[PDB]
Amino acid sequence: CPIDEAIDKKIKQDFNSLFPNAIKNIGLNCWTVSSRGKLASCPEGTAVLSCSCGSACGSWDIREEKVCHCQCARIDWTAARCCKLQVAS
Amino acid sequence: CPIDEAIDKKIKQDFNSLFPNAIKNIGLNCWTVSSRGKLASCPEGTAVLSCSCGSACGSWDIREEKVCHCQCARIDWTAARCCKLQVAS
Amino acid sequence: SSMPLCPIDEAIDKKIKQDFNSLFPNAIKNIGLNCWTVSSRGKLASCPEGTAVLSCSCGSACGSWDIREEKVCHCQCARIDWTAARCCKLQVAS
Repeated sequence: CPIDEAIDKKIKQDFNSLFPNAIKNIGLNCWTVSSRGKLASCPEGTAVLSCSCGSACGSWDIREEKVCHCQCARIDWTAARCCKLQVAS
Repeated sequence: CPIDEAIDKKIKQDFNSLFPNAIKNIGLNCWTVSSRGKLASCPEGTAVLSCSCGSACGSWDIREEKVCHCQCARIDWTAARCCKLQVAS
Repeated sequence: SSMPLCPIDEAIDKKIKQDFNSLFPNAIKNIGLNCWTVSSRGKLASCPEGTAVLSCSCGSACGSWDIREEKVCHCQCARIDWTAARCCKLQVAS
C-alpha cells in the first residue's frame, strides 16, 4: 500500500516535531475576582484554583467548583483565583 | 524533493489551524480533597495548587508536591486543591 | 468530499485530519502542570517569569493575601514570619 503507507509516516513525523513547540506556546491565564462579603465567583470557562479571605481567615471552601466561600464570622471580602488556558503565539 | 514538499506544506497548514482549536478545548479540571487532621493529599496524576485549613489557619505547606500540610497547632481539617488537564470536547 | 475537484489533495487532507484526531489526544496525555513553591522571609514572594501565581500561603496563621502584578504574593497581616507563592506552568512531559 505504498503512498498511503508513506504519507501517514510523514504526518506522524511532522506532528512529532511541531507538537511540543505548540504546547510550550500555551500558558496558564489566571486572574483574581474579589468581592466584599463571603463569596467570590469564577466565570464560566474557568476553574477555581484557590481562595483568599479578609480578616486573616484561612478557612475557605469552593462551592459547585465555581464560588469561593470564606467561612469565618463577619468577613469583609472574599477572593477567588480563576484560571483558563491561553495560546500565547 | 518535490511532491513530499507540497504534502509537507499541507500538513503544516492544517496543523496550524487544528492546534489552537484543540488546545482551547482543554481546561483545568480541579477538585478538593479534604481530611480531618493536618494532612490532605492529591492523587497520582494531579498537581496541588493550593491548600485550605480549619480554625482560620492560613499557614500551610505542600510536601513532596502531593500533600497539603496545615501548620497551626489548632487544625480541625485540611483541604487540598488538586488539578489535572481535561478535554472538554 | 461530495465530488472532490482535487481528489488527491482531499484524500490527503482527510488523512491528515483523521491522523491529527488520534495523534492529538495521545500527545496531550504527555502534558501536565509543573508547580512549585517559592518561599521568602517577609511579606512578599514572587513567581519567576514564564509561570503563573496560583495561591499564596502566609506564616502566623494569616489567610489574607493578594497577588501583585500577577507575579508577587503579598501577605497582608500586620506581622508575617514568611510568605510563599505557588507557581505553575504547563509543561510537556520530557
